[PDB]
Amino acid sequence: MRPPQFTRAQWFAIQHIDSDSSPSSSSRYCTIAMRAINNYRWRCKPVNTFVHEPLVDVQNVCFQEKVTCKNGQGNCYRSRFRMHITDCRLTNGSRYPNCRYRTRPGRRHIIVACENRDPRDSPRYPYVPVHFDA
Repeated sequence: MRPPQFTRAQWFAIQHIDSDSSPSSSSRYCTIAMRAINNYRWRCKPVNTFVHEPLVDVQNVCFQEKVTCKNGQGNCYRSRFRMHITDCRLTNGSRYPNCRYRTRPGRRHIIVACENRDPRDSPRYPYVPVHFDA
């Protein structure tokens, strides 16, 4: 479950947006970056993708190509361009609290679900990404 102290949009950003990643080129990137997420979990998160673009560019996907969501609900959007991503996958022998990851850099179009901000979210961004399509 999402920690209730974070909104949907906040938890999306915490788990999936890293705009100030410079060690993303490191093979240790995922093991380092996953710690803040796993601190809110009781088992190591198996798989997680980060998008390495400025926040405004990730948010602007919500104004791009609208597509049906995998769940058939809500409003989903595909990025116009491929974005820098990292796929993080837990290594087979990992067991909480020792969560080690393989880092797989890549570039892909992202698909996000967007919705109106929560009252607890900044009013500077009225319509925001809350989930990846899958």
